[PDB]
Amino acid sequence: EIKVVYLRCTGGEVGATSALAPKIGPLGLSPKKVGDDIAKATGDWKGLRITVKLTIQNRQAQIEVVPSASALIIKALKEPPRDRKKQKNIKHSGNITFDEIVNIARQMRHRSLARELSGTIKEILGTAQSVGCNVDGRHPHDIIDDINSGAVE
RNA sequence: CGAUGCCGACGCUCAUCAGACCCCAGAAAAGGUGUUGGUUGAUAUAGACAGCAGGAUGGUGGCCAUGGAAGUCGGAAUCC
Repeated sequence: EIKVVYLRCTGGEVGATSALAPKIGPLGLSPKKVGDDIAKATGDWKGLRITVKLTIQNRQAQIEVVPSASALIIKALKEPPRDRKKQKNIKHSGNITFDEIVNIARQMRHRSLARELSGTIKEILGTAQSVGCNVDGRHPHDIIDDINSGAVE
């Protein structure tokens, strides 16, 4: 029996207080083993929370990582990760490559719930300032850059 | 209690605590869709104000965060 469930995991870091026993417990498979398998299957994220889908059968489950738009933005932003102490004001400072935004727009077009590419670049660059970074200037600069100088295929 | 017993003029006020003339014998801040005026800004045939009903969604379960907070506890943010 196919059962699709959503789990917002903390990434490669193993969380102490889990939220796996009420959802997976009555199905049968061990939630500690589920958390260990998700922490092994993430691997390269190591910092962020990802809404991973799990397709559970009668025998065992399968893990499918679904990256969000903000998840891809903070994945593209490469900072050194810190410890469990988590020092305050860890808000992101840097510069996002525009080709990375093009790649995220192509992946969101492959997921295919949007307008065509001109809309996807605008909405992902609008989520970029909600993440809190800028491509050599903020969103009103890229609004001016979109006018008569677009780079849409 | 002498004198409006003016064919007086115009408005305001209803008080289930009305009000009625310097000192002086009583009243405040805060309120009222009670009613009478004034100041300013709106929208209305590109169809307003009430009135009876339908949607109120995607990027996203946004990033710091907390045992947990997925728009509906805080603070930065607050765009397509």
